[PDB]
This record gives sequence, C-alpha cells and structure tokens, in this order.
Amino acid sequence: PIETVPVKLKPGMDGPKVKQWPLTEEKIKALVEICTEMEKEGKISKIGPENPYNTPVFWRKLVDFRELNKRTQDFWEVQLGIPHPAGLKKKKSVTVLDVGDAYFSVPLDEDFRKYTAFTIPSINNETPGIRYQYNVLPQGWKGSPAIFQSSMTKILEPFKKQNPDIVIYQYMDDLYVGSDLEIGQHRTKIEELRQHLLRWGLHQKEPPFLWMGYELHPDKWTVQPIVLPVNDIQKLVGKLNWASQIYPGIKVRQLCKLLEVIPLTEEAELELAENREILKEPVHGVYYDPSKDLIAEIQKQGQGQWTYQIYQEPFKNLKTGKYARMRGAHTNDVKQLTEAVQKITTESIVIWGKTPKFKLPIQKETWETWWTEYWQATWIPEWEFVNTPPLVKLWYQLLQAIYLALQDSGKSESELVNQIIEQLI
Amino acid sequence: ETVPVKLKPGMDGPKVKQWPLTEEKIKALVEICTEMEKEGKISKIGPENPYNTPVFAIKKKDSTKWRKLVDFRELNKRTQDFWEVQLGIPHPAGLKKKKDVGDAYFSVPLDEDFRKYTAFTIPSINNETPGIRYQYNVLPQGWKGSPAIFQSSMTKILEPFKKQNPDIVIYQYMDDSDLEIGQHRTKIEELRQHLLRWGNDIQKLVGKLNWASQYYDPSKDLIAEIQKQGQGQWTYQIYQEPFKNTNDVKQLTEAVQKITTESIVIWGKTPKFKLPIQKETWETWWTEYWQATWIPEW
Amino acid sequence: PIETVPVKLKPGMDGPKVKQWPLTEEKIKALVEICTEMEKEGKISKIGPENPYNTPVFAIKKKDSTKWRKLVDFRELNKRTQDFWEVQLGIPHPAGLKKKKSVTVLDVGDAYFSVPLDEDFRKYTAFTIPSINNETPGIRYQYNVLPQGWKGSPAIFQSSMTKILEPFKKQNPDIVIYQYMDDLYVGSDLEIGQHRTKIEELRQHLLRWGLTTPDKKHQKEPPFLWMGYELHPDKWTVQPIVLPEKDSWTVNDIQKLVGKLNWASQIYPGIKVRQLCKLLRALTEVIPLTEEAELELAENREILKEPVHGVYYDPSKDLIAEIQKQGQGQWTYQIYQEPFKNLKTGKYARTNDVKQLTEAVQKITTESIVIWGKTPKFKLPIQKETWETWWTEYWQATWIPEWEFVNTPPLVKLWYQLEKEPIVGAETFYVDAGYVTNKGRQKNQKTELQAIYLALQDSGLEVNIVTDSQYALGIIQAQPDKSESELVNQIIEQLIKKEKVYLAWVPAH
Amino acid sequence: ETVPVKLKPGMDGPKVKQWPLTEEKIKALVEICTEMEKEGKISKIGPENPYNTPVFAIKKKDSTKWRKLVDFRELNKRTQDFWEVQLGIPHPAGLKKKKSVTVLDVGDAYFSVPLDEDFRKYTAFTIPSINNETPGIRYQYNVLPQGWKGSPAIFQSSMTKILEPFKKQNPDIVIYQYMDDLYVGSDLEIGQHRTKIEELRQHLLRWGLTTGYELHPDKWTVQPIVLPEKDSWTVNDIQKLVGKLNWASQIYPGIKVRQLCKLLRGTKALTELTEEAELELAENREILKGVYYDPSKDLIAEIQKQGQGQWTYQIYQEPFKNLKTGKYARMTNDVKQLTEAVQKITTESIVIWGKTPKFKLPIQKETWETWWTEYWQATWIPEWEFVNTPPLVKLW
Ligand SMILES: N#Cc1ccc2c(Oc3ccccc3OCCn3ccc(=S)[nH]c3=O)cccc2c1
Ligand SMILES: N#Cc1ccc2c(Oc3ccccc3OCCn3ccc(=S)[nH]c3=O)cccc2c1
Ligand SMILES: N#Cc1ccc2c(Oc3ccccc3OCCn3ccc(=S)[nH]c3=O)cccc2c1
Ligand SMILES: N#Cc1ccc2c(Oc3ccccc3OCCn3ccc(=S)[nH]c3=O)cccc2c1
Repeated sequence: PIETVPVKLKPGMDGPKVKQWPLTEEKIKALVEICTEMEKEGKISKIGPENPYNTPVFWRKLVDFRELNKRTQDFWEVQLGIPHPAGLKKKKSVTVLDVGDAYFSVPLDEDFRKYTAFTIPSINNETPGIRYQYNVLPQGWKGSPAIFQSSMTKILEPFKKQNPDIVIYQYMDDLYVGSDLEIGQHRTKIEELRQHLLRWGLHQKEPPFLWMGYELHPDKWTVQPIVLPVNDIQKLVGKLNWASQIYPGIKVRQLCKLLEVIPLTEEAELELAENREILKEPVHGVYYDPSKDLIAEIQKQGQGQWTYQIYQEPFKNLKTGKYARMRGAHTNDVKQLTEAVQKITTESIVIWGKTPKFKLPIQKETWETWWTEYWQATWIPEWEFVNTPPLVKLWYQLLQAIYLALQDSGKSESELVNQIIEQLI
Repeated sequence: ETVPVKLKPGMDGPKVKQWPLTEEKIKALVEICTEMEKEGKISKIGPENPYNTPVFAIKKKDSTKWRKLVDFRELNKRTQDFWEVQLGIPHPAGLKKKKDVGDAYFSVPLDEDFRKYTAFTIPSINNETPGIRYQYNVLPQGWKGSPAIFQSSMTKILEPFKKQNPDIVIYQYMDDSDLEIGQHRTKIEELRQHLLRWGNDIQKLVGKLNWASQYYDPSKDLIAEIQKQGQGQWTYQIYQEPFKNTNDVKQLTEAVQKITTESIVIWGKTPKFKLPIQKETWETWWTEYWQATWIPEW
Repeated sequence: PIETVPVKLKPGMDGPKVKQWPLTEEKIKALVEICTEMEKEGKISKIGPENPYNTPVFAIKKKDSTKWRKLVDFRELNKRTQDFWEVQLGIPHPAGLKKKKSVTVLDVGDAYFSVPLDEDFRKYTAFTIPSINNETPGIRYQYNVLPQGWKGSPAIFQSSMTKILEPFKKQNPDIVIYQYMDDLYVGSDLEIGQHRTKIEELRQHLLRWGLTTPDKKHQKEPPFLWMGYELHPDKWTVQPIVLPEKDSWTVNDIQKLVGKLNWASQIYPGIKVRQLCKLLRALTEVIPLTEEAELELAENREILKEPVHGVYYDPSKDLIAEIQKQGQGQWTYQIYQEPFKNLKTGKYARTNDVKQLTEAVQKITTESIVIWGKTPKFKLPIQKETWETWWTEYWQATWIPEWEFVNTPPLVKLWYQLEKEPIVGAETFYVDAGYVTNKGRQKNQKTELQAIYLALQDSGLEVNIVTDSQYALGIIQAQPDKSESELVNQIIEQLIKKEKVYLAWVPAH
Repeated sequence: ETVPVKLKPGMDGPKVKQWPLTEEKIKALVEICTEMEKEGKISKIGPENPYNTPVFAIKKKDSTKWRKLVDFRELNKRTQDFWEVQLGIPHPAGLKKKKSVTVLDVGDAYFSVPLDEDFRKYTAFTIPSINNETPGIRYQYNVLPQGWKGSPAIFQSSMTKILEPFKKQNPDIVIYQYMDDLYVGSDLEIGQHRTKIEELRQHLLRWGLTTGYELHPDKWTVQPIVLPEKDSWTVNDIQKLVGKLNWASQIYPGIKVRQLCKLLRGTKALTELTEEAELELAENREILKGVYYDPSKDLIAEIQKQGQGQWTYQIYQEPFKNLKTGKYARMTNDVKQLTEAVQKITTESIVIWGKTPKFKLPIQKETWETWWTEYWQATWIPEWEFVNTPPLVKLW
C-alpha cells in the first residue's frame, strides 16, 4: 500500500451532483455483472444512498469525471514530452516491464473517496440507481496520472539508489530499463525488479522495439513507415513533421503557405513528389556516444526551410530537423539563420543535455556584420565553417521616391525590388 | 515568532516553467540540493502541491561553487504587499549620494502557509526521470520579505555597531561611504570579525538630440532600460512616465544587473523593463550572467 | 462465377515497376506464412520471372496484433489505372429511413477477395516478398482477386454486388436493401419469422454467387451503432457526445470541439459554434476563450446534458420546417411532421435578416431534397407584408416555397424603410461631416458613412441627405439589422424612429 | 454505317455530378428510361467508364407527360466545335424578316440513327437515388442523342432529303434546324402560314419523321429610352437626369450633360430653366433614340430587374456594345418570370443569329439550380452564369 497523498477539494466548492440516464437491458446486465466481478474482487465500493454527490456513468464503462474534475486541487502537471531516441545513450541490453492497471493500483484518500459516486440503474426499477465509489485511482481524474507518477517514483527508490549504472526511463504506466550487465546478471536484476514491484503490489515483448512513430534499433533510430496521405493538408503536414526527424530535407513550406475544400495546388503535386522521393530511401539515426562530442550542421534544403543535422561522426546523423523561416516574417538570411540557431540550441539542451558545436554556412565576416549592425544581441555559441551549395549574405552593406532615382544612378511574392537590388549590387 | 504572510485576496498560487539547463549546471544543483536535504532545510513534496518555482545555477568569480538561486518573482509578487505592511525597511536618504546577510536565515522557522508555496524543482535531462521537487522548510533566500521575518534579529544587533559610527546606513532589499574606501575596507574587515562574533554638423546638433531619442514616491513607475544601438552605441535610459526621464548577451545582462542595482538604491525596488534582445535568446544565456538574488522584471 | 470488368491501364503509360526495400527476418516469416495461406485460398498465385512488374510491400502490425500483417502500397498502380466511377461519399441519413418492423444487418466477409479481377490487370499487381542475403530471388506473387487499396476496387465490388442483388430485389418488392461500403442493411415489413426466412434466402443467394454471410446468431442486436448514429427501433440518437473541459485549447482540439458540436446539432437544438469558430480565425497554439466564447461553451454543455431523440420519416404526413433566429447571424431550424416530434434539427451560420432567411430556406430545401425528396411546407418568422415588400423592391430574384407565418418573440423585420421620393415640407441637406443644409448650418468609407450619420442626428425627424459614395448607399439600402459595426450601428439606430428620410446620390460634376 | 465521331484534340470526357431531384422527377425518369432501354436506345454500363452528364426531368406542353433534358453542354463544348467546322450548318438571314416564324420539335426522328461505338461512352447519364439508398442506375446512349449538338449535323443528310420536296413545292417557306427545333418562316398571313405549317407537319409524318409557339419577327424593334420631359423643373429629377446621361455617355458618346449640371448650381432644395439647357435636352432626346456581329465571338445576354413584373434584356457581343436591347413585360414567382425571359431571349437570338447567348442571370446560384427545372419547357439549355453577385446597377 503506497502512502496515500493528501487530496483536498478546491476551497469554496462542494461535491459534484449529476443525473443518470438508463440504458439497454443487455448493456445494464453486462455492467452490473462487471460490477459484481469487481466487488467479488473487491475493486470498488458501494457508497450509501445518503451521500449527496453524484457523477455520470455510462465491455467498457466510461465515467465523465469532468464534474469531479471541476472541483479538485490542481496537481503538478506530468512532464510532457517523448524521450527522444537520440538522447538514449547506447545500452548493451534493454527491457520493457509493461505494467497492467498501473493507475488502478494507486489508492485514494478517505476525504476524496466520497466525492466520487456512480449511479448504475437497476432493471425493473427496483432501485433509482445503484450507488458506488472508487476506492482506487479513477480514470480521467485530473490527478490520476500525476499521483501515479509520484507514487511510482517513490516505489522504485529502493532499487534505483543501490545501483548507479542501471538507468530506468519511466513513461506513463510502462517502465523502460537499460542495463550494461550481461544477459545472466540482467536476468537476476529483472527478476528482482519484477518481484519488488509485485512486493509493493504492482510473456514479455521481443525486440526490435517500435513506439510513438519511433522505430528503435541498436545502432540506429528510424521513423515509423511514413506515407504521405483541409484535414488532408493537416495530415500531410503532420506526417512530414515526424518524418523530418530522421529523413533529412523534408520540405513542408508549400502546404503551410497554402493553408469548400480546395485541391492540391499545381506545384503541390511536384513538391509532394519530391517529399515522396526523399521518403522512398530508408534512413536511420545512431544513438549518441557519451565519450565523443556532439556536432551540428546547417544547410538550406529550400528557402524558408533551414535544415540542420546533428551528427557525431561524419555522414552518420544523430538527428535532422527543419526550421521554418517562411513561417513568420521574411528577414535577413543571417537573421533567418539566427532564428534557426536558437531553435537548434533549445532542442540540443532538452534532448542531449549539452550545447553542440555548430557548423554553419554563414561566413565569419557575415556573422560579424550581423552582430555589428543588428539591434538585438543574439549570439551563436560555437561557430565553424562548412562549404555548402547555398551560401547567403546581406545585400544592403549598410515616400522618398528619389531613392529609385538614386538606384538608377548607382512579401515573398514580390521580386521587382529584388531586380532593383540586382541592379544595385 | 512566526508571522503569517499571505497572497493578495483572490490570487492564484505561483506556477512557472523551469527552463531546461545544461548538464554541468544540474550536477552542481543536485549535489547542493542533497547537501541541503542532509542539513534538513529542504524536504520533498508529493504530487499534491501544485506550485513550481524556477531554479537556476550561478558561480561567483570561478570559486568552483554554484548556488541554487530560485526565481521567487511570482510568489514574492503575490505576497509583496503583505511583507511590506507587516514590516517596513524604507531605504535611507543618506545612502543616496553618500559622501553580508542571509546565511543565518537557515535557522529561522517558516509558517506553514508560505512554506508550502515555496516549492523548487530540479530538471531532468531528456525526461529520464520525473524531476525531483522540494519545499523550503526554512527561510528562503530570494523572497522580498524573507529578510523581514529575520530582520529584527540582525538590525537589533546592527544598531550597537551603528551606535559607534553613524556614517554608514544599509538598506535590505534582499539578503546581501563617507569613510574613505581604504579606511572603509579596514572597517569592513573589522565588521566581518564582528559578524564572526555575531555568527551637416548643424543637422548633427539636431540629430544628436534625435539620436538620444532613438525624490522617490512609492506610487511611481521608475523604469531603467539598457539599450545597445549596435555594439558601438549603448543607450542607458531610465524613465518614470513615457516621454519623461565580449558576448553581446553578456554585456546586455551585466549592464542590466548594474542598472537594477542603481534603481534599487534610488527607489528601493527593482525596475520593470523589457529586454531589447529577444527573450528566448536571453533565456538561453540569462543564467550565466546574473550573480545576485535580485531578479529584474523582464 | 462473378463476371470480370474490362480494366485497362491509362493510355500511354507503361506498367509500373518497384523495388522492395530489405526487411527483417521476423517480418519475412509472417509475410511468407500469410502468402502461403493465401495461395491455398486461391486469392494469390505465383508469378514467373518473365513478368517485369513489381510493387513494394511494407509490413505493418496493428496495435494488439500478435502477427505482423501485410500491407501492399499499390499507389503506383493507382497512379496508373483507368479512372473508375466514385462510390457515393454520403451515407444514408437516419431521418430519411422509414420505420420497418424488422431490420437486420448483414456483413459480407472478405468482400474484395470474393470479386475476381480482369486477366489484363492481374499481372500488374505483382510484388516481391523481401529476400535476405540475396540467397534467393525471393518469392514473387500476383493477385487473382481484387486488391485492397486499388483505386477502383470499391467501385468494381459495388457493381458486382449491385448486379448480384438485382434478381433478389426484382423478385421481392417490399424488402429495401440499403448498401453501405461492405454491409447489406436489409429491412422488411413482414412478420419476423417470414423476415428471418427471407434473410436466410438472401444469404443462400449471396453464397451461391460466392459472398459469405453472417450466421443467424451473429446478426447484430436491435440497437444499432453506425457512423455516429444510434438507430433505436422508433428513434435515432446521435451517439453520446462528451465535451472536453481542458483549460488550454489546442487549435486541433478546438477543431474537434467544433466537429462534435456540429455532429450533435442535427438532433440537439440551438448549438452555437459561430463564436468558437471565430476564435479559430501553429496547430499546437492555444487561444484564450473570450468570455462570450466560454459562455457559449457553457450553454452548449447545458443543452448537451439532456437526452434528445429524433423520429424516423413516415410517408403520409407532410414535412414542416420552422426557422428560429437563435442570434445575430445564426439560425436554427426544426423539421417536424407532427408537433413536438422532430425528424431533425439544423443550424445555419452566417446582411439584412430577411435575406439570411432566404438563404436559410434554400439550405433547408436542398437538404430536404437530398434526404426525403420533397421540399418542406416552410414555417417562418417574418410576416407576409414584409416579405412582399422585400420581393418587390430587391434587385435580385428571390423565391420561398409555401410558407405559413408563426409568431415568435424574435420576429424578422426591417428596421428602416428608406425614401426614394423627395418629401415636401422638408429641408434638404448636402453631406461631404459637411452637414450642409438649406438653413446653411455647416460643420474614406468610414468618413462617408459617419458624415451621413452625423447629418441624420443633426437633421431631425424628416430630411433629405445626399452623398457621393455608393458605399454609404449600399450600407443603408442593405438595411442591416445585425448592426455589427458600431458606426454602422449608429447610422442604423438614428434611422429607426423617423417618419421619412431620403438618401440620394449626386453624380460628380 | 455509323458516322465517325471524335473529341476535340486533347480534350477529356464529360464528368459532371448530377443534382438531386424531387421524388416524382426520379420516378418519371425511371419509368421513361426503362422503356427506352427496353426499346434499345440506351443500355446499362458498369464502373469501367467514368463519364457522367447531368439528367433533368421537365414537364412538356402543360401536359401529363415527363420529358428528359440531359444537359449535354459540356460534351457540346468539346465535340460541337470540332463537328461544326467538320459538317457545318448554314444560317438563313430571311428568317428574321418573315411575317411569322413557328417552331416545331423534330426530336423523335433522331432515335433511328445509330452512333459510333467509340463515342458512345462519352454520353452516360446517371439517375440519382434519394437518401443514397442504392448506387444510381447508369445508362449510356447507343442511339443518336437528343439535345446534343451534332445530332442535326449527322441527321442533316437525311433531313435535306426530307425537306427537299416541301422547299421545292413552296419557295416562300424558309427552314432552319437547331438542336431538335425546326423554324418555319413565311411572309404569308397568319391563316396562310398555319395551313402550310400543318402541311409541313403532314409531310414530315409521311416520311416517318415524328413532330406552335409562334414568334412574330418584325414586330420587335429596339426600344429607345428617353428621360421624361419635365413640365416643371425639379432638382431631384435633374440629378437623376445627369446620372442617366453619364450612363448613356458610356453607351453612346457625344452627350453633353454640363448644361443640367450648371443649372444645379451647387446647393439647392431637392424639391424646387434655361432655353439653351432645354435645347440640349431636346437634341439629346433625339440622339438617345459594333452593330455588326463577329461570328467567332460569343453573345452575352445581361438581364436587369426593374421590378414590378418587368425585366430588361440586353444581348451584346462585347461589353458596352449592344446588338439588341429590349424590355420583357411580364404578366407569380420571380423564378418563373426569369425563366420565361431566358427562353424568349434565346429563341429570339436563334432567329436573328445562330448562337444562343451566354446568360448573366440575376439570381443566386442555389435558388436557380433548385428551381429552374420545373418552369423550363424548352429542349435547348443555354449556358448561363448562375449569379452576378453585385447589383452592378446605375441609378435607373
Ligand atoms: N517499446 C519500447 C521501448 C523500449 C525501450 C526503450 C528505452 O530503452 C532504454 C531504457 C533505459 C535505458 C536505456 C534504454 O535504451 C537505450 C538503448 N537502447 C534503445 C533501444 C533498444 S531496443 N535497445 C537499447 O539498448 C528507452 C526509451 C524508450 C523505450 C521504449
Ligand atoms: N492520430 C491518429 C490516427 C489514429 C487512427 C487512424 C486510423 O485508424 C482507424 C480509423 C478509423 C477507425 C478505426 C481505426 O483504427 C483504430 C484506431 N487507431 C488508433 C491509433 C493508432 S496508432 N492506429 C489506429 O488505427 C486510420 C487512419 C488514420 C489514423 C490516425
Ligand atoms: N450498424 C448499423 C446499421 C443498422 C441499420 C441501418 C439501417 O437500417 C435500415 C435498413 C433498411 C431499411 C430500414 C432501416 O432502418 C430504418 C430505421 N430503423 C432502425 C433500426 C430498427 S430496429 N428499425 C428501423 O426501422 C439503415 C442505414 C444504416 C444502418 C446501420
Ligand atoms: N483519422 C483518424 C482517427 C483518429 C483517432 C481514432 C481513434 O482515437 C484513438 C483511440 C485510442 C488510441 C488512439 C487513438 O487515436 C490517436 C489519437 N486520437 C484520439 C482521438 C481522436 S478524435 N483523434 C486522435 O488522433 C479511435 C478510432 C479511430 C480513430 C481514427
């Protein structure tokens, strides 16, 4: 029995009360049989009719706890995100300890038990409705995931502290454990973990492991099979985003600029075909090696889409990503790169825990010019030069219509000003 | 004894996100946190508490020491009117144009209500583990008004010192003259020992003014802003009402630190201003440069 | 013995040829296993190396699947295939369905594979199962039966099923056999024993032509859940709708919220989505709900709490539609054959109110033609005289079917009746706010409108006002009752309680 | 012996979705189409061929019968341009100067000619079903289409033989064939013309051809429009005059409006003369009371609603240049009045010139699409813009 956390209703609020609607004879019979199974297993309790509180209840039974969720202390939000496959350092062994009814296992304190009520009607109108309460952690309650996560963190403390080498990632219910130990020793450790979590009250799958659009392989992380499909444009942009992590050079600009349902534009077919051509090839990404250093790259797959590639050893990519310069206002190419650079450093600090050494097309003189003439103070941590086909700079070199006469003397849709600039340069 | 200090009526609790930090920083923060837990000053919080305050790490003069400065703006803003009324420390007039504390705060107990509000969280790299979170069971270092609960004990013993020499008066915004600075250094050393006992040109003329363009009352909005018209030009403006008066990021932040101190001296409050550098870009490097508990409004 | 439709490639396009990317052995076991079973069934047959056509296979295992399953991306053959007729995207609306004593649901099994394929296009549907270490060329296969994912496979199956059902439908007139994508929904007015005999007879006929049928016990129970509608015997109800209560709303989440609200608008009256949709004006980005928007969400939830049911169409009576103005720019309509029982309920979302009424009548009659086939006997808020006034004066043709007036608090009316004739015993005013008058008192679209307004209040009850901007003329002549714009609201407000006001345009000279 | 039919080079087939129809229309279409399939003019098709052209059902002659008007305009735009130069159809200028012109329907005779097997697929009609209960029955034309341009082209060789004796017997009668309609024009009196019309009908029935609505040419003259001469001058009237004079300036140059403008003299009471200004008005009155037709360009007929049961039609080849202008006085529902106006405009254009004008109909798209079929009695279907959204009307 995990130590029960104190849960307090929101001050100035009272327990929820909702009416119940009857259902079909087969449905209610199945539901009451399910409840009988729970009671014989002691899973739920039968609250008295004296309790004023109520909550709607609808073989899967769904409880709309939104009324109870209206009155509950805010709980700490579970850390939102996906452990990026690149951040996983290579472990000689891997496991999955999929736990069943993990949310169900957590108990609930006495005060908040009464505020959860369930009214399942009775056939022949013997009772207006059978009244129940959850003695376990309810589904969909605001605090169900956070309380469970904190309880798990407390529950695994004896095992993780003793062993520093073993690394255990926790996500939702499941537990992901990596060991550098041999298969024999690891069998002992996995048995200890299983018996320990069973001691506190809480058929294995086989490699390879695929999850959350992230196919995982010992020396390589590759996305799930990506196939290109208003909602169609939504799906098309969404698929390219998840494919942009490992398939370098994915272009999404034309769709974002594009968005009765209009069809794909004339150039949309060709751009989607280019994306499909890049998608055809199988690409993958290596898990980062702690001993060596992270290196970053920057290149232009297309204007408005600065693509960057974090690589540990050349020609092998740890990850690839896109920065959308076209989204938002058009700026100086060096400024576009600065925006991209900040994007890269945020990703680098969250995923790997360190800043990378950036190899960028912008020349050292050009970056120095950007520093000299700009109003913001944005800075790039590490500057290295790499030759790439697209190399960009600034044009000016640092309603007054006579400016056009001066030029004669020597939106992304408009380029007549660019012709004027070509005459200027 | 313990004096209750509360949030303003109809005010929600303090909740802000922890900007992810580098690994070298998190190592030092976790080691200092576990040390403090061994001392007993900080204790864990369950999932019941909804308050989260940001934790950043700073090192002073390459001393190989990093400190757990906690951005207390939100909770301090929430109880700001409360700490001022219960205890007042107006900034002295002599300090303007004049011709350390907080270590003992660890001994002070804290009331239940504010203790539960001050909750700091250490991050996790790549979401390896749900981040450890704590609560301050002793006096925090960074709450405006945190000195006030323990202010009486220090000033009551600082007064005998001030009895011998009236030249120096000290304001306590957070836990942190006429006498010749060398002689004042001698006096400061003796005071430290005492603490040990305690425990076109015409157009340019018009252009110059255009180039410039581009007493304290508690009810005044005194704003000090640091602007750099490029690396070459730096514009240092302070204002009360509108129209009325090297790493680039490091320069901006250090100048901001200095002007925040200047505003604290003259007006007893940290100025409220917006950074010219992009706030995301600022956040990438804000942690390195500030070296005091004082936190600008941003 | 089903006949094979003549299917050909698009003229001038060679047969597509694709190469399979390597795949891990654990997959290459399940795929070869399922292929061997298919060969036994006759659905797939081996192809010799002479055929030059090959397509890619990507193996996918669904959630809670023990064995990895086969997916063939026939997109290359889809790009190159004779265009086929498109199956009707619309599904039968429950309201149109007449009540019959017994309705039984039959689902044919492996429907695509029961249909045979033309000999010509059997060859093009060929793929190479992946090979490991290049030890063998790899097993290569072609589909005798229709492929799933092909462009025209649903159309060919639809034609096959339609032709198979024609002998049964001709022989039995009472039975109505709706056809969904893969199921036959059968209904008769006969007694349930005779009906059961008829359904088993249909099963035997379909099996004679090679399409499997569900067992008598396995046929679905009387309450049916289909495409978001629960079709109870004497009522149709939209499936239980749950509204998320999350504090921060993703743009995707707001889209889903609007989708669910529109889904439940067909049976739940007065669901307002215009404000939420206005808030929808990065997909992850969150928007703070206006106080108006959260009030709208709250009243929507209040409606959603109670259960509502609609009734199936009965042929004898006559459909009657009543339009009610829920709000400015929003209209709510109910289609009821008998009072207090609604076949369906709809919402029209949007400048004169009677013009919007005309648009709403058009939408209602289009929907009624699609579903029931007869335009309703409309019941509308506006009175007869105002409708006659709008018909004779409007610039564009307007027609409304037979309409009988009903009295509701929010009647549809024109707030001001402008003057096209100059009025005697009145002062004429010229407006640039010029406010020039016959007395001589004196003082870009916004300027032209606001000058007219300032003249209106300055003028008094009766006046003649001239302006050179057709924008102002259009604003006034349109007679907006919505008054969405504050300036426009000012002009409209001043125009209301006046005996006569004449607006005119002077050509520039 | 099927005449070769081919699409215009590089042209795709018809793919147009069928509008939903009232239940009675669908039942009538089902019965008529079943009889036609039994006879053999049409036959069912499967999903192999993805071609569709719309079907509509119209009542005829105010009689208890339902006639089918397949909208073959899209297939016309593709094949008729190819066939008109290939086969051709002359236009007689004498039809517009006859005393009386009648119209007859020669549709039934088109049911005998067979159609090339290659072009059969491009003509397919789908009869829709209510509530999407069943896939719509799809048929195709195995017999010469009725109401498709080029049916007169193919049947012209037979028709010239059919009408040769009647033309040889009577030189005065003048005949033109356009989309199943035969136009008989004569300078004889009404009683004289009707007997010969009966003669031609009997002649058609003698040869096996199976086959009213008299239009009187030379009874139509372009209506001049003159602003009324004011017995007493009125300022509001003067402003209306100057606006209409500018509009007429766009139509006909040379009008001088300044004289009325000077009389306005800035600020005056809206309710309240110079001889020279009067003289200007008289000369402009007579003046108000390009003309040649480019065969390649397509006529556009613009309809303006003056209200109170009156409509005005301007048939013009190019904007601002009007080939004919008239006012349709109307005896109801606005849709029926617009439909009668459209039919009269088209039938008047056909006599004067070959083409049927493209219509700028003043009605919202949904209302026209929903209500046009019931009030329509003419086999030909004009090409129309469903709506001109802005009023686009000067003061009038
Ligand atoms: N489904 C599922 C699933 C399985 C394992 C996961 C995972 O594993 C580790 C867990 C803990 C430490 C290292 C880990 O792995 C790094 C190295 N590594 C990576 C992959 C493989 S297959 N083997 C291997 O050694 C971390 C995060 C999510 C996981 C999800
Ligand atoms: N995001 C998202 C998403 C999810 C499902 C999709 C999909 O499935 C169904 C679509 C319709 C009915 C059943 C389906 O299947 C079970 C539902 N289900 C759920 C999760 C997963 S990962 N897969 C899956 O199939 C078809 C097409 C796109 C889909 C997108
Ligand atoms: N899942 C599923 C499912 C089940 C039936 C459907 C359906 O049924 C009919 C099919 C044919 C005639 C009438 C029908 O139903 C009218 C209304 N109705 C409804 C229920 C009862 S018990 N009786 C009754 O009359 C039509 C369309 C889709 C369907 C989907
Ligand atoms: N196209 C499509 C599509 C999308 C979701 C479907 C669906 O939801 C899931 C139910 C359970 C797990 C995952 C689900 O889907 C992924 C996440 N998710 C959840 C809810 C919604 S509305 N959309 C969504 O993407 C169940 C069955 C069919 C679905 C089809």
